[PDB]
Amino acid sequence: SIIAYTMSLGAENSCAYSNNSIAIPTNFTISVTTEILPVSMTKTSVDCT
Amino acid sequence: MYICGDSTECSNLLLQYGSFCTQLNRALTGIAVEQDKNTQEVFAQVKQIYKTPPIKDFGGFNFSQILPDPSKPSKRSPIEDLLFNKVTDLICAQKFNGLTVLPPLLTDEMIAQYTSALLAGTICSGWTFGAGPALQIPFPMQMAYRFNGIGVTQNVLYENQKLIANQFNSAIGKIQDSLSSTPSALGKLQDVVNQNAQALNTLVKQLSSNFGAISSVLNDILSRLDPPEAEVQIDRLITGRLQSLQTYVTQQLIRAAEIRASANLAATKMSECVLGQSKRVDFCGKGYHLMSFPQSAPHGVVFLHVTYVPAQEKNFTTAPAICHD
Amino acid sequence: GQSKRVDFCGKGYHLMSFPQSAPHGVVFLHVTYVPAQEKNFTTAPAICHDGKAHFPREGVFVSNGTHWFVTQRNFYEPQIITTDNTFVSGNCDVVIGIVNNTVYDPLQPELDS
Amino acid sequence: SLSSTPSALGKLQDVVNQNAQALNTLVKQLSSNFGAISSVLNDILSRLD
Ligand SMILES: *[C@@H]1O[C@H](CO)[C@@H](O)[C@H](O)[C@H]1NC(C)=O
Ligand SMILES: *[C@@H]1O[C@H](CO)[C@@H](O)[C@H](O)[C@H]1NC(C)=O
Ligand SMILES: *[C@@H]1O[C@H](CO)[C@@H](O)[C@H](O)[C@H]1NC(C)=O
Ligand SMILES: *[C@@H]1O[C@H](CO)[C@@H](O)[C@H](O)[C@H]1NC(C)=O
Ligand SMILES: *[C@@H]1O[C@H](CO)[C@@H](O)[C@H](O)[C@H]1NC(C)=O
Ligand SMILES: *[C@@H]1O[C@H](CO)[C@@H](O)[C@H](O)[C@H]1NC(C)=O
Repeated sequence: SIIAYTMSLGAENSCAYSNNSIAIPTNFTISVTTEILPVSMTKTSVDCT
Repeated sequence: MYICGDSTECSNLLLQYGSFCTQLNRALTGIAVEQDKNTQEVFAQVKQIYKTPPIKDFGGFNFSQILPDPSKPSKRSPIEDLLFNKVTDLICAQKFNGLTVLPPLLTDEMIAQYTSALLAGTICSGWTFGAGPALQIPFPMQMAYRFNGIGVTQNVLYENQKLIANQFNSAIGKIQDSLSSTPSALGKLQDVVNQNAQALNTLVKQLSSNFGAISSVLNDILSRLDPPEAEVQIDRLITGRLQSLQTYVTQQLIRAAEIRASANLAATKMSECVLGQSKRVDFCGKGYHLMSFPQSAPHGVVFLHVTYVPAQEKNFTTAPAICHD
Repeated sequence: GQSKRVDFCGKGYHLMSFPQSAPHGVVFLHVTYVPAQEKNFTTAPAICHDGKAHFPREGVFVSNGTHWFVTQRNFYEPQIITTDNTFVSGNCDVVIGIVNNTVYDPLQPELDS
Repeated sequence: SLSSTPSALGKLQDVVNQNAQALNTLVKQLSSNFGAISSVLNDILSRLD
């Protein structure tokens, strides 16, 4: 059925702000993402007459 | 409804034209869609929502005017509350002539939540949350990194931590007062609103024009004339009204393009100055950029840019190199 | 080139990219890095040694529980705190949260040998 | 990912679709009277002086 709902804005998350506590990475992941952009559009011409 | 105010005869005459109304509807629908997209691109950059920490002492740094006020009906920071109060029956008259306004997809509360999440993210983990997971960093160390980023050793920060926190806290208080007293501070957002209102008022106003017709009112044309004479008079009014709507839409499209450019810029600034640190000159404030904090506003975004400016200076002798042995 | 603009060339830290063509357009493949496993360590802004204050030159002071080391900011590769990893400026009285530790002097064993 | 996601290239597809509509509209707009007796010039000229 069609359901109505309030949208979620994002995942709930958290961090511990804390003085003298720091996180440091121990490993990494390489990822590749794709970005798409248009450059041109069909060139057309209309004869008025 | 704008053109043919519940007149069957007008509608049938309107149908002698091509798909005019369809094109106008497509243009306005397209604009409305873009307006929600712009909002999402500017604010919903981070989909992880962090809570504002309960510890209101970031190594001497305040931020209470920036962070949301938990005691209010709308969880706006003191600064945001001011911005909303400063930027500001005709709506019925417009409604009755077929001119309406659609709600935004995101509400002000939703925007405030995105803004708060970004602020919580930045205060807790600096820029790390914007490029991977959020890594907590003691606030003064986030500042140390930001100092190294502008060519000043971190030694300066630690030695002067109290001074820096005090100058910072004073600067924030000054902004809220500046916005409160300056009547033109939010003129850019007010101008957008004013232009849209004027464009709609113009459409309502032109309904009264005759355009060569005996009268502006279809009901009077129909109550006094026979069919073929009325058709001539009605067609004169239709032509005029079609032109009025077409003019409106063309301008509305041009204004929408301008706004997309503004929104794209705003999105860029957030990505580069809020979720990072920028080396671009005058991109995010005059002076050296350290960090930024977004605030929401009606129809837009307000950024607080924290920068450094060199102060007292002295005249010294210099030389390219030292000759030793 | 390699851009430092955040999210300009994609999410994470930008390394490089490769274009691909497309009908009426361009598609970019952006190679970026994202930090993965991470650990929480205790920290301090400086180390107090001989009464002088030592700051890391290119890193963060990290406490592993009973020992202090220096790591590069983006990766956990602990170094011994030595005089070649720090610089000294100011005394132990000014920096807030400075902790007492040993800074190793690499010359000492040669003086004794 | 590109192979499996049909919406992946929507940004380019949309350019194409919008320009197609712009031309389809011009062609369809030919079949209008605009107050004339017919949409076709040849019929107007064939029957009227
Ligand atoms: C350490 O990190 C874990 C996540 O890996 C988190 O659940 C925990 O609360 C953190 N502890 C502190 C003191 O920040
Ligand atoms: C911020 O300043 C106000 C006074 O303007 C004070 O009442 C409040 O406690 C301060 N908050 C912090 C975190 O320093
Ligand atoms: C120092 O700089 C100022 C300009 O800022 C100049 O007027 C002054 O003469 C200079 N003094 C010396 C000793 O060079
Ligand atoms: C970290 O602490 C443990 C003791 O808990 C010690 O055995 C180990 O050697 C220390 N790490 C390094 C790199 O020295
Ligand atoms: C860190 O937080 C604790 C909270 O108990 C406080 O006692 C301490 O003075 C704070 N500052 C430093 C530098 O440890
Ligand atoms: C560092 O050593 C001095 C020795 O006089 C002592 O007074 C001070 O409390 C020590 N500091 C810490 C953090 O242990």
